[PDB]
Amino acid sequence: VTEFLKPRLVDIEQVSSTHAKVTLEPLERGFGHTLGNALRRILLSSMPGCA
Amino acid sequence: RPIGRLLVDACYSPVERIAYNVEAARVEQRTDLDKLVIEMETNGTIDPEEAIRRAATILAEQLEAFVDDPILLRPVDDLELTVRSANCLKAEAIHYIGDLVQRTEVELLKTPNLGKKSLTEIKDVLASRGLSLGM
Amino acid sequence: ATILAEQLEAFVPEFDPILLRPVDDLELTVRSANCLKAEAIHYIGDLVQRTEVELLKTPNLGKKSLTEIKDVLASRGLSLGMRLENWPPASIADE
Amino acid sequence: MNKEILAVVEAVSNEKALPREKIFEALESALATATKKKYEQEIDVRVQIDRKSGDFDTFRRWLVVDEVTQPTKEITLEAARYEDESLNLGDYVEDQIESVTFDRITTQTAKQVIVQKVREAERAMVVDQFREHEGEIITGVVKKVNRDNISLDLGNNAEAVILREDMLPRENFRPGDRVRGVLYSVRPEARGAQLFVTRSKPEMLIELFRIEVPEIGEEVIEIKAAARDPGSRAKIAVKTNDKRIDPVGACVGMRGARVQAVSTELGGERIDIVLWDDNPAQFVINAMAPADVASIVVDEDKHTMDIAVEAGNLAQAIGRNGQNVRLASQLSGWELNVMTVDDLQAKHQAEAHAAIDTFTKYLDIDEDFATVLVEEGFSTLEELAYVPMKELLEIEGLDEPTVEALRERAKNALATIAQAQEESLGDNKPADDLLNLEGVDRDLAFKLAARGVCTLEDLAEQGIDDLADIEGLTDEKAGALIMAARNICWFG
Repeated sequence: VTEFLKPRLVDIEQVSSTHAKVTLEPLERGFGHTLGNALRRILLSSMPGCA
Repeated sequence: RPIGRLLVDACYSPVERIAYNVEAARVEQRTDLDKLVIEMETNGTIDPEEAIRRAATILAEQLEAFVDDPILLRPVDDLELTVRSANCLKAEAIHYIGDLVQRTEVELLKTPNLGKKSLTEIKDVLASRGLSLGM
Repeated sequence: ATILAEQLEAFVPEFDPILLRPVDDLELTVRSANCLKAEAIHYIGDLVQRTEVELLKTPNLGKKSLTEIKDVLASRGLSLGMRLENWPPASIADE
Repeated sequence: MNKEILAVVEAVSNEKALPREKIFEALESALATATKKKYEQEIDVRVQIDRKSGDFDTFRRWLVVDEVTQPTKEITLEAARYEDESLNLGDYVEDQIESVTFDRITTQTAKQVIVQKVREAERAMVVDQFREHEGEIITGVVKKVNRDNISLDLGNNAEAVILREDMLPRENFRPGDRVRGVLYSVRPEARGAQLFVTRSKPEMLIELFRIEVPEIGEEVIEIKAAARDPGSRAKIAVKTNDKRIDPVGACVGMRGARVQAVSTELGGERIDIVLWDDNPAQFVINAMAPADVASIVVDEDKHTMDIAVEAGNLAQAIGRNGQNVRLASQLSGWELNVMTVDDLQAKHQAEAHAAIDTFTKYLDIDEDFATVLVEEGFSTLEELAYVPMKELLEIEGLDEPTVEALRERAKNALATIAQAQEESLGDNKPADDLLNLEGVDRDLAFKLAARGVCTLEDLAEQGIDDLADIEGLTDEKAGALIMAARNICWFG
């Protein structure tokens, strides 16, 4: 009952340079949005750095 | 299976309404901190701390994924291997390039009449065709 | 993913019990159950000790009822003619 | 209906020369299988066909067994004997069951089982009657050409296969072409081709000569050996017991007509026909044709022959890519070394000098006495150690005391060489390194070291094929020892 479809990055089609395109499958009928939204909101601000 | 059973639909779902309300934090002297207050709505079958614990376990299990060809159908003889390497592979019933590519380097070293030199030859030839051992 | 995972680490002697059961629990035909009761076979552990040749001597036990008993015992991983040392356990000798 | 069963049994019995009983047993099995498929449960079923009416009764069969594993198809002997006391282990208990209506489904199943029974009866008896063809040159029509094999139709639903290795290198067959070949193997496999046909092996040459040369079919001329490079060149060795018949002339025929017919069937393969001799040296001279042999030296211990030829004939004696010497060696069974008369003399002088050096070094004799031993035919320390004392006493200037001393020195030299081999590996190298490999006894370590495998690294570098000739070492035991050696040397 706690067994889901554990996913994986099937490919990293890094298009050209300083640009990647990472596809992850398979997730549940609803987990693509929650992982996309979690990673999108964290990368946007939380991720530190210098400028 | 008999005619006397009756099948109802199955809504295996204990919760009804989950509402979070973020708000400012003042307990810590440090400002720009937040409090997450989640009002759930259970039907009594699930403890709330058990619900938030299973939800965090499911999400951290989901982030475990990234946290800390017509050539295969060809016979092995078409690889231009040394007469020794080809005869050693045939002795292990490896007939096709697709069979060879599935074997690991550690498995090929167990085969009879298979030296370190013949293993290097097989790798160099597979690499020339864009193939690697252990696919 | 490392940041989001670090933000969640504060959350995350009778033969057997089956031998002690009555023969009626084997879902046998009313004929097979009544034939076994007539020979004072009450428990599954008593039935498992009897040989196929002994069960065929029981009055009114047919070849069909013997096949039913074998198929049912086989469904539970039991066979006719197993010797249980120390059967019946002293817990059953007082009923 | 009734009389129709008898008419079908009679028609099939007469047309396929098959026992009526075998057809009925198979129809019973077919109907039992068709019945089993109509039930949702796995049942056992026996069908019995009445041999006079063609009527059939179907049972729920219950294989009488001692221990019941399948209660749906098996019954205990005690339970079977409750119904009929005459039943034994392996008999069937029946149960009144409705016989399957003979629809076109059962009809199709019955037809398939009859066809399969005919393959195992009519076609099997046809193959038995064609015992000659199973071995001689069968003729087939090419049904299908694949990359790796050719499927031939022989008629009567018999299919044969020619494998890629069994074809001549320049043959191109099309569907509908007629092909001859020798049936060299019949395999009773449950799937695949059962009949294997060759055009490349030597048997194809032998049987073509049997058909083209009546004197071979009449057993007047015997083919003793055949060596073949398929689609390029062959050699055959022929003998006759009739002194009035030239066996080579008979196989060649008038102006070569017979040998040219065989050559044409083999795609223009060149065939040399040689006289078989009971003397190996004379037979090898004949096998080397068309090259003239100047001298032969025979080494019986190595099973080798050195063939001297004139310098002008060397290229002909070897042939294109060594084809002539290889075919002669395969035909004689001897390893054949082809060299010039000058090279043979230089080889013999080098061997004589090496024997003289060996005898001078190990026997503590002068070069003059070592030369006499080599001139009398002694080349090894083993010959001097083990040869009968009478042969050594026939040498001019040897007395019984000197022969005894020479033999004692030869035995002591062999023992010193054997001990120096055992010390080079087996007292230090193969007594610690090669011995470490779990399973190596001291005898096996010395056998390995006699092949130059002195260390555990040398053993890790071997193949199973390099060790296969060591007495007491099986391929499995060789493989285990090489893997143990590799685990220590490469993964320790």
